[PDB]
Amino acid sequence: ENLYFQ
Amino acid sequence: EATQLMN
Amino acid sequence: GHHHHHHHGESLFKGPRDYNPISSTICHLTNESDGHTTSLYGIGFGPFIITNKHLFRRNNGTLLVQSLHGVFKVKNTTTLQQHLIDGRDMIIIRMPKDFPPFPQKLKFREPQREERICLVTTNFQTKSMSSMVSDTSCTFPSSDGIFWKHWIQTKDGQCGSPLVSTRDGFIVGIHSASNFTNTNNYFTSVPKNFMELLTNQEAQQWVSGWRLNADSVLWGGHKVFMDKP
Repeated sequence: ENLYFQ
Repeated sequence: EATQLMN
Repeated sequence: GHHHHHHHGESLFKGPRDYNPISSTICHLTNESDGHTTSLYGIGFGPFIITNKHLFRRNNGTLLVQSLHGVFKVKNTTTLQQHLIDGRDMIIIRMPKDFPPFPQKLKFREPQREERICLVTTNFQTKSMSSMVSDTSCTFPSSDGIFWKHWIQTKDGQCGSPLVSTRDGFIVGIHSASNFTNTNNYFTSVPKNFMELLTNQEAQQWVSGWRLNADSVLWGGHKVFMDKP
């Protein structure tokens, strides 16, 4: 799935 | 307060 | 939720572990450049700070580094030597000689399927930085093993924090990202032969001025964006 740097 | 390194 | 039975004394959960040697090496990093500011954490080891490659989405400003020994500021980030970890959200920064080096006692290894890990951090807002440890999660590789899944609640800004094995206290990766709903978390795994890389200069490939050139990247089989929504 698409992820986002946190 | 921040120590400015030499760069 | 599990009441143990028909056990061996050795089957019990591991007892107290001192995570202070790890938390005492954690630094808080702020890269301020072009009207932007990105903050996250890194792990000190000798003259190095191990952190997320996305810290360098930009490389045209200053780097504030908060550690056990105080706060230091790099005036021009483009002067910092960097060693890129191919295909992973991981990079090693070599700090200049005037930055106090860290010890070299930490141990890193690749994560192992299904093992128990916890997330370790350091609280810098307290006058004296204080170590913090999360509850335990099992872990599995997502795809090729670049990113690994974990189920520890993390707040925005905790990228770079070490995931530590409760089995042997080794660092197996660093926190990197989440899915859009913050329901599945992912850390970047420590690559094979990482201890060799940290201790053998022949293995290091230093460059300076490097940055990313886009707002999303395709690493380990996942498209990862710099910002959510």
